[PDB]
Amino acid sequence: EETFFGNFDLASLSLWLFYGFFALLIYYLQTENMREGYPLEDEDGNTAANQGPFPLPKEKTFKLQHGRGELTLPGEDVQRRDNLALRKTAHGNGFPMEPTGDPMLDGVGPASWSKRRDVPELDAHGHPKIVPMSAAEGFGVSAGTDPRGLPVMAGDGEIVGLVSDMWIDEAEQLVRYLELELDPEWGDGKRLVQRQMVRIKSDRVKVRSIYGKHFKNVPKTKSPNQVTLLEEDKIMAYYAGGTLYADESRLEPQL
Amino acid sequence: DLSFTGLTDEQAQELHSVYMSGLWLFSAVAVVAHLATFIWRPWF
Amino acid sequence: DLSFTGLTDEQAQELHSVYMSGLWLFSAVAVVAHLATFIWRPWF
Amino acid sequence: DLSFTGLTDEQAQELHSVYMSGLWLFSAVAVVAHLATFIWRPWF
Amino acid sequence: DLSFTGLTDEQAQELHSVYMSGLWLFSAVAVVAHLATFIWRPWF
Amino acid sequence: DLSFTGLTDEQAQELHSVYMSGLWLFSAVAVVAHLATFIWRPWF
Amino acid sequence: DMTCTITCWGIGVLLGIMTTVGLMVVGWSFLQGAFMGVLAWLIVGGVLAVAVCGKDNAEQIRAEMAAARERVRGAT
Amino acid sequence: PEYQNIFTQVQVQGPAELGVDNENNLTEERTTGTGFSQLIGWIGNAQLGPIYLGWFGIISLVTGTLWFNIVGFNMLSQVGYSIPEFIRQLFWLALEPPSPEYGLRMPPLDDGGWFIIASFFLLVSVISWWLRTYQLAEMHKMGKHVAWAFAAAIWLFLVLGLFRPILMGSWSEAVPYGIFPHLDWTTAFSIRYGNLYYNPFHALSIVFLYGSVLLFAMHGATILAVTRFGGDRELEQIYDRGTASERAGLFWRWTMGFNATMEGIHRWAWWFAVLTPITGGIGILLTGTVVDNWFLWAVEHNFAPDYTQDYGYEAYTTYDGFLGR
Amino acid sequence: ALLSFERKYRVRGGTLIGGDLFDFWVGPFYVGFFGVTTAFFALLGTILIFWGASQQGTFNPWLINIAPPDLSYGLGMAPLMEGGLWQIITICAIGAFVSWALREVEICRKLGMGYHVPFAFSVAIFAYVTLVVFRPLLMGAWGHGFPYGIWSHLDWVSNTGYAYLHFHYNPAHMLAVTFFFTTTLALALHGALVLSAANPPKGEEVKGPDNEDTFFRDFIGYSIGTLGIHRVGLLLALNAGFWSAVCIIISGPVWTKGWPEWWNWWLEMPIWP
Amino acid sequence: MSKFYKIWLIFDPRRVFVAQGVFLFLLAAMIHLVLLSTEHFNWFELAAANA
Amino acid sequence: MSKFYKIWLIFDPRRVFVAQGVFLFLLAAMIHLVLLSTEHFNWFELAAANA
Amino acid sequence: MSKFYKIWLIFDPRRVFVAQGVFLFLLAAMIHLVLLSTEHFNWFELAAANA
Amino acid sequence: MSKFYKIWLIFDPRRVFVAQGVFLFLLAAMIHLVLLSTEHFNWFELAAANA
Amino acid sequence: MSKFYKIWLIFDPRRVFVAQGVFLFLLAAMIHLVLLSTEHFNWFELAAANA
Ligand code: BCL
Ligand SMILES: CC[C@H]1c2cc3[nH]c4c(c3C)C(=O)[C@H](C(=O)OC)c4c3nc(cc4[nH]c(cc(n2)[C@@H]1C)c(C(C)=O)c4C)[C@@H](C)[C@@H]3CCC(=O)OC/C=C(/C)CCC[C@H](C)CCC[C@H](C)CCCC(C)C
Ligand SMILES: CC[C@H]1c2cc3[nH]c4c(c3C)C(=O)[C@H](C(=O)OC)c4c3nc(cc4[nH]c(cc(n2)[C@@H]1C)c(C(C)=O)c4C)[C@@H](C)[C@@H]3CCC(=O)OC/C=C(\C)CCC[C@H](C)CCC[C@H](C)CCCC(C)C
Ligand SMILES: CC[C@H]1c2cc3[nH]c4c(c3C)C(=O)[C@H](C(=O)OC)c4c3nc(cc4[nH]c(cc(n2)[C@@H]1C)c(C(C)=O)c4C)[C@@H](C)[C@@H]3CCC(=O)OC/C=C(\C)CCC[C@H](C)CCC[C@H](C)CCCC(C)C
Ligand SMILES: CCCCCCCC/C=C\CCCCCCCC(=O)O[C@H](COC(=O)CCCCCCCCCCCCCCCCC)COP(=O)(O)OC[C@@H](O)CO
Ligand SMILES: CCCCCCCC/C=C\CCCCCCCC(=O)O[C@H](COC(=O)CCCCCCCCCCCCCCCCC)COP(=O)(O)OC[C@@H](O)CO
Ligand SMILES: COC(C)(C)C(=O)C/C=C(\C)CC/C=C(\C)CC/C=C(\C)CCCC/C(C)=C/CCC(C)CC/C=C(/C)CCC=C(C)C
Ligand SMILES: COC(C)(C)C(=O)C/C=C(\C)CC/C=C(\C)CC/C=C(\C)CCCC/C(C)=C/CCC(C)CC/C=C(\C)CCC=C(C)C
Ligand SMILES: COC(C)(C)C(=O)C/C=C(\C)CC/C=C(\C)CC/C=C(\C)CCCC/C(C)=C/CCC(C)CC/C=C(\C)CCC=C(C)C
Ligand SMILES: COC(C)(C)C(=O)C/C=C(\C)CC/C=C(\C)CC/C=C(\C)CCCC/C(C)=C/CCC(C)CC/C=C(\C)CCC=C(C)C
Ligand SMILES: COC(C)(C)C(=O)C/C=C(\C)CC/C=C(\C)CC/C=C(\C)CCCC/C(C)=C/CC[C@H](C)CC/C=C(\C)CCC=C(C)C
Ligand SMILES: COC(C)(C)C(=O)C/C=C(\C)CC/C=C(\C)CC/C=C(\C)CCCC/C(C)=C\CCC(C)CC/C=C(\C)CCC=C(C)C
Ligand SMILES: [Fe+3]
Repeated sequence: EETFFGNFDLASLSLWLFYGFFALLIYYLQTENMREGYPLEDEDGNTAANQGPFPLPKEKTFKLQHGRGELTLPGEDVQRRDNLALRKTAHGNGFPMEPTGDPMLDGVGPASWSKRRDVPELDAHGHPKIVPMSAAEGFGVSAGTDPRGLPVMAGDGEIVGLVSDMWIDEAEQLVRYLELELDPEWGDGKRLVQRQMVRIKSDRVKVRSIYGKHFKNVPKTKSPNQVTLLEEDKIMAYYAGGTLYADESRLEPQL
Repeated sequence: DLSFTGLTDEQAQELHSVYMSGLWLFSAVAVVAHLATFIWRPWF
Repeated sequence: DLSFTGLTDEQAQELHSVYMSGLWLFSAVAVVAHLATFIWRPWF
Repeated sequence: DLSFTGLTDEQAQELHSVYMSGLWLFSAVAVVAHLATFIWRPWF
Repeated sequence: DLSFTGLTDEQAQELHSVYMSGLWLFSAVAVVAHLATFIWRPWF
Repeated sequence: DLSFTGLTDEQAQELHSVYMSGLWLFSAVAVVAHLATFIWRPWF
Repeated sequence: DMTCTITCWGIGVLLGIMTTVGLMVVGWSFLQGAFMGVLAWLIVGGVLAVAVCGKDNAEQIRAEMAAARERVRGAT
Repeated sequence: PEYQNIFTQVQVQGPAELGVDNENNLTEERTTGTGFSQLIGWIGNAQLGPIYLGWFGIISLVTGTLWFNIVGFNMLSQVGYSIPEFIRQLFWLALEPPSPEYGLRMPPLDDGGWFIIASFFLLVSVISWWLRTYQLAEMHKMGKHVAWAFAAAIWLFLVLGLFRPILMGSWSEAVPYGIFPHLDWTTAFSIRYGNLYYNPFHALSIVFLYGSVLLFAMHGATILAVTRFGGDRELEQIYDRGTASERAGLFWRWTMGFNATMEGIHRWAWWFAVLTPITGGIGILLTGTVVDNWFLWAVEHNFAPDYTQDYGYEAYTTYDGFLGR
Repeated sequence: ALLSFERKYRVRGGTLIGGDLFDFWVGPFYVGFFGVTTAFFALLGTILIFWGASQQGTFNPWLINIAPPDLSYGLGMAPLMEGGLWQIITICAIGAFVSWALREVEICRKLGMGYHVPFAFSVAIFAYVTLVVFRPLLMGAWGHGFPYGIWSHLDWVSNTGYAYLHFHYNPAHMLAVTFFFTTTLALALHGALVLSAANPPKGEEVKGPDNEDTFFRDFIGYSIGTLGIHRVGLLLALNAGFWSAVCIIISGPVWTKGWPEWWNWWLEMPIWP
Repeated sequence: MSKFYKIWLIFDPRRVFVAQGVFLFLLAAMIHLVLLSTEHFNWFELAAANA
Repeated sequence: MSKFYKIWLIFDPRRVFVAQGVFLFLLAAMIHLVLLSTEHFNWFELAAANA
Repeated sequence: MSKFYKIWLIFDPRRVFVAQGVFLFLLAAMIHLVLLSTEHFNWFELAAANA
Repeated sequence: MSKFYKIWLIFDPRRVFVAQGVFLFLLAAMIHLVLLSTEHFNWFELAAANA
Repeated sequence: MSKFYKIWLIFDPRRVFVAQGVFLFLLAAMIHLVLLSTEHFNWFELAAANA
């Protein structure tokens, strides 16, 4: 086989064509991932002077189900929090912020939640997706240890109440939440725990993230039969913030 | 009667009677075939 | 009368009769074939 | 008295009778086969 | 009366009585076989 | 009384009383076996 | 009863180790004895986790469940 | 320690799901009958079945079983119909492609004719499974990404078995049907044409394979760390951004200076995986037809290293000194 | 510059060591104690690589080669030009990788997340330390490591495999290749399914998880689910890297002959006639 | 023997017809291939050899 | 032995028949192949050598 | 020995019958194959030896 | 000895019956094969060498 | 002593009884196999050598 010029043959032409195509593909891939969080801002909420080397993408529209409307991106930030109890620790950019009051109650840091829609997520038939087991026709524990009726122990070693029910996702057949009834000494009413934050044993159920005295301030659902996305985010973030804010020794260097 | 398929006795007799008449045709052609081949090339 | 299947005692007799008839036909054909094979090439 | 399967005593006796009757014939056939094999080629 | 299995004393007595019968049969047959084998080819 | 298991101070006495009788029997049998094997093939 | 299943799988692992050492005393090499040990484990330990762990406890409960399955059929 | 989410603590079971439907009436061709496995349910879903049976799937199954039996029966007959020897040498037997002397013509059945008949049945089977993957998206009213990703691998499949033998002028250039024999083909192909390391498209294919495995370790680990905020429900996170997506993005932004979105990471994954067989097939198609020695090509284009030291064991030691004598 | 939702997460605390002495950001990057150790080690390693390139005589990125010492030096230290620079760069690289993992740990702690990512990165660190520290120590000389060169570290791979005649017949290499191919097929399927659910034909509504579960049971009769697929992908990737480390550490210190000969145990099993 | 019709009160004819058809063709193709695999009964080589 | 018909009160006829058919065909095929694997009983080779 | 019929008060007959049906055939096949692996008791080789 | 019958108050008879059957058969097979692995106690070779 | 019976107030009779059986059989098999691996204490070879 011959060359076009010098040492240039068909393999070289193919290689350079792939180089050009890959450069265009990298541009497309990086531009496609900029539909959330832009334009950039500084630490005072103003638009930043630098916006980077890539321009922003054009708009796409999503047609949602069950008559929820349309979504156009990139657009305005509708999940933005309004009044955050935070304080700057420096005059410029690049330094951390300090909570003004109680970080766990104010939803800041690892306890932060995003302002999602105030409606439950639906399944294919238009029904709420997560339902307590006491109202779910045909479901039963088929494997593992059933946690209903067991006491719950906090991270500091206190018994705070008993498991009363389980909330399940019927479409995917999975347990999502555990429902806890509190003793009068540790609060009143019922609270929820996400399944990924518990360890179920033979005689107890352990939640290590928070202590007993923190169990009365867990956010509460409005209806006893359904939970919206906003409540889900606030409940999950509350438990997640305890990994750092439960004790002062969890925040300081471990060395 | 015992029917796991929901056919009746007579409907079963009708199907079988038709089925055996094709079975016999298949078996007959195959015997004329084997005979021609043994005469053409024996294997015993 | 014990029944794990759902059949009756009367129903489980005609079925056995037909099954045994088929079994005997199969065994007779096999016996004839084995005799022919033994005559053609013995093994004992 | 004690039952893990739901069968009563009479049902158990009835089942065991047929089980033993069907188990003895298998052993008789095996004994005849072993005698024929021993005479054809002993091993002791 | 401690019973993890959920059985009464009389039922356990009956079950163990018949259980032992099977052991003592299996053991006698094994003894006869071992004696015959030792007479055939000793190992001690 | 300490009782991690679901037992009392009377059930445990009986349990140990018979368990120890079976321990002594396996041990008696093992001793006789070892005595026979030492006569047949000493290791000391 | 997931705890009886794990026990049964461990008795299979132990039988496999014993199969290797036994074939080696009789004249086989390690890897030859260990292939046979792996199959003893998988076949026997699997068989025992179906059969033994499937003789689940229930006593007159077992009886009634079975006598009622014997009522499903009869009209099926 | 905290729960890690690798095994489910407690399982729940309900009525079996039979699937969604629309005006295309997918129910008519679905089998009835489902099962449940509690062993699998420790990791994923426990339900088994049902499945859809169209004509494409049936044709694919029938023609693929035919290919398997022509190969298996040829392998069995090569050994004299001895079952224990058939089992003993299963990994070593194969159905060999034709001899080079026959070109692109039809070879004798003993020397590659059965190989060509079986190759035609495997071809038909594979193209039918792809038409099924396209039809089901169309019937489900979804995008065609799965079919395109499958066609990406079918491209290299066809290059290895169909296109390159035709451009080279011999059916003898195809791959044998065997376990060990096909690995010997790989080594012999690499040796015959210089060194396949120095083929640039082979290097690009390795780049994309390494990148695809690094990305499932990163994506799987990242999604499992945000499951305490509902992060495994990805579609609703796309339609309504939550804190799980924000934390997942900020982890990588603070780690390496840039990040992705919930929807956009799947495009990255789709492209890296798809790019492996495309570059591989382009590299294979250029061998023998254009370039015959890749190491000499590298020497020509000046990316072959040079070494100063000598060759030989006695330039470094002595035979007696290596034995301890 | 910050994203639209990033300011509320930038709080103080969650460090393993250093307190607020290194608790800040440079641009988008977070620095801590392990960000200062990573920078030092990586910069020293790169500068030494380029000094070695200058002394070799070529600056061509394809042709730069820094190599381990001769086998005659054993486990001692060689002169810096005859293989000692390789040893120093190896130490620097180990330090940089460990500092990177411990920095990821602090970022995870600050964000309140799980520690899955550093644990997954530890597997890749283990495959590299097996290639440059564990196999060489067992075999008795640092000269068994691979050289630092873009096209010269492929020559090492080629020569190391033909030193056992036919490397494809290594039993643990066959397991590792299968894991690699399965991870890529599963990544392709997962990406395709999610994109096809989120991007329907023009004029149609978007789909949910029910639709995804249904398509896959219709296609192959089973669906792992939205949570199972990530567990399976992680497990496949980690199994791929672990089996790779095993395939290399047995090739040298455990087996000396060709890899086909290892299969003899199957060919002469006593059951066969 | 005269009551063999009752197999159609136990087995669905639709399934067994398809099963039979597939089984029958696959058996016939295997015999022809075994015949083609022999040195004495390959009728294509006989035509070349005979003349 | 006159009460062997009671097996049908334990096992469902439908399943047992399918298993019996599969078992019988597989056993017959295995035995024919085993005969084909020898030198004495390979009737194709015997026909080849007897002419 | 007259109380053995109570075994069915403990065991389910269907499971026992299936297990025994599998076990008996597996054992018979194992013995028939063990005989064929020797020289004295291989009836296929003996027939050729005495021809 | 007169109170060993209480062993069935702790052990479920079904489980122990299944386990004992499996154990006994496996022990018998292992012992028979161990005897087959020797030279003086192989009854298949003794028949060959005594005829 | 005389208070060893209180061992059954801490340990469960059913867990102790299964573990002890497994341990005892494994130890007996191990000891028998260790004896079989020697020269002076292998009775199968002793029988052959004697006779
Ligand atoms: C001596 C060995 C040679 C070598 C010779 C080759 C050869 C020859 C080839 C590879 C190829 C590849 N090599 Mg290389 N390679 C070497 C060393 C390496 C090393 C290393 C040392 O670490 C690595 C990482 C690799 C890796 C790779 C991959 C990147 C690439 C395969 C691409 C792909 O998509 O695979 C995945 C495989 C596929 C997509 C195959 C398609 C499968 C089809 C679609 C299956 C259809 C369905 C099926 C029929 C049904 C089955 C039954 C079902 C159950 C129903 N090579 C050395 C130098 N390499 C290939 C390539 O592309 O070269 C550029 C190739 O042909
Ligand atoms: C790369 C992915 C591979 C794959 C995976 C896959 N397929 C699967 C499964 C999995 C993991 C199943 O679990 C499921 C199954 O049940 O298989 C027996 C199945 C399946 N894939 C099938 C088809 C299929 N898959 C294909 C492809 C593939 N699927 C790939 C090889 C193809 C081809 C050619 O491309 C085909 C044609 C069927 C064999 C089966 C469809 C499921 C079905 O029909 O289930 C009916 C339900 C039943 C009652 C049967 C279940 C068996 C038991 C009696 C139920 C009780 C469960 C028990 C406790 C455990 C046993 C289950 C085991 C699978 C663990
Ligand atoms: C982008 C490149 C990657 C990739 C992707 C990829 N592969 C794919 C797809 C995609 C996107 C599919 O959609 C398709 C699929 O169905 O996936 C589930 C597939 C697929 N890739 C496959 C294989 C495969 N892909 C490979 C590679 C890759 N595929 C790359 C890593 C490789 C290798 C060598 O690394 C293999 C071996 C199949 C599982 C499947 C294609 C299915 C197909 O075409 O099947 C034809 C079927 C037959 C042969 C007929 C059936 C006959 C059988 C011999 C027996 C009966 C079937 C039974 C279910 C199996 C036996 C089990 C028993 C227990 C019953
Ligand atoms: C299952 C194991 C898979 C895996 C996992 C893995 N790797 C990871 C991660 C995970 C989960 C991360 O989180 C982490 C990351 O941040 O990714 C963006 C990372 C990472 N793995 C990377 C790459 C990488 N991973 C690879 C593979 C894999 N990693 C496996 C497939 C490969 C190859 C060869 O296949 C490469 C090249 C990095 C991009 C990244 C983070 C490493 C890093 O930045 O470390 C800090 C160090 C520096 C910035 C520079 C160090 C400079 C040295 C001092 C000098 C250089 C010397 C060097 C030895 C020369 C080599 C020359 C070569 C030509 C031979
Ligand atoms: C030659 C130059 C590199 C130096 C040479 C040595 C290293 C070589 C290896 C890898 C290079 C990776 C370097 C990436 C570092 C990025 C640093 C960063 O963070 O850069 C961002 C800008 O980057 C990005 O946005 C991502 C860039 C792509 C990432 C790498 C892709 C690897 C793809 C494929 C694998 C590559 C193998 C080759 C295939 C050959 C193919 C023929 C600033 O911030 P930003 O906010 O995101 O700005 C953007 C926007 O937002 C505007 O607003
Ligand atoms: C600490 C010691 C270092 C260790 C020493 C080891 C040496 C090697 C290691 C790392 C090299 C990467 C260094 C670059 C990182 C720059 C830091 C950074 O990114 O800083 C940003 C500033 O941006 C930039 O400086 C933009 C960088 C452009 C990237 C190029 C894009 C393609 C590139 C690649 C494509 C690859 C394809 C194939 C390749 C072949 C073909 C290239 C602050 O961002 P910001 O203020 O938040 O906002 C602003 C934001 O939007 C964007 O301006
Ligand atoms: C040569 O080099 C090598 C390494 C090989 C060596 O050999 C090194 C060796 C050493 C370094 C050896 C060191 C050895 C020791 C330190 C040994 C120590 C041993 C003990 C302390 C053993 C303790 C054993 C305890 C036992 C047997 C206790 C029995 C108790 C009971 C039977 C009573 C419990 C029962 C009941 C009923 C409790 C009552 C319950 C109620 C509810 C009241
Ligand atoms: C050498 O050794 C090897 C291994 C190579 C072998 O070759 C071994 C081979 C074997 C072991 C082979 C075994 C072969 C068999 C057991 C074969 C059996 C074959 C049959 C039972 C064939 C039956 C065929 C029956 C047919 C064709 C019947 C009917 C056909 C019809 C068209 C009937 C039509 C029916 C209608 C219309 C129904 C009417 C409908 C109504 C509603 C009334
Ligand atoms: C490995 O060792 C070697 C190679 C030596 C061997 O080959 C060893 C081989 C063996 C150990 C082989 C063992 C073989 C057997 C145990 C064989 C058993 C065979 C049978 C029991 C066959 C059974 C049945 C066959 C048939 C034809 C039965 C029935 C036919 C029917 C048509 C019944 C029809 C019934 C109807 C329609 C009922 C309808 C009635 C109503 C009332 C509705
Ligand atoms: C050389 O050494 C080696 C290792 C090679 C060996 O070969 C070692 C071999 C052994 C150690 C072998 C051991 C073998 C055994 C322990 C064998 C045991 C066999 C039996 C107990 C067999 C029992 C068979 C019983 C049968 C065939 C019963 C049949 C019953 C029926 C046909 C009727 C059933 C129907 C019923 C009950 C319906 C009634 C229903 C009602 C409702 C009334
Ligand atoms: C030489 O060295 C090596 C390692 C090679 C060896 O070979 C070592 C070998 C050993 C160490 C071997 C060890 C062997 C043993 C420990 C053997 C022990 C054997 C027994 C304990 C056997 C007991 C058997 C008893 C039986 C089978 C009991 C009962 C059976 C039945 C009664 C059946 C009937 C059941 C019914 C009716 C249920 C009753 C229910 C009612 C409700 C009434
Ligand atoms: C006998 O026992 C039974 C019955 C159980 C069996 O059936 C047993 C069967 C087996 C034991 C089977 C074993 C099978 C294997 C080990 C198979 C291995 C197969 C491969 C590794 C195959 C690789 C194939 C192909 C490769 C690597 C690349 C490309 C191929 C193609 C594109 C093929 C397509 C061919 C075409 C398009 C040419 C067709 C020709 C025309 C003229 C149109
Ligand atoms: Fe994902």
